[PDB]
Amino acid sequence: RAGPLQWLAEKYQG
Ligand SMILES: *CCCCC*
Repeated sequence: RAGPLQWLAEKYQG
């Protein structure tokens, strides 16, 4: 992926 960002952003919101 384009770094461990998308899943962190998901983790933050939800
Ligand atoms: C996909 C990361 C942002 C979701 C709110």
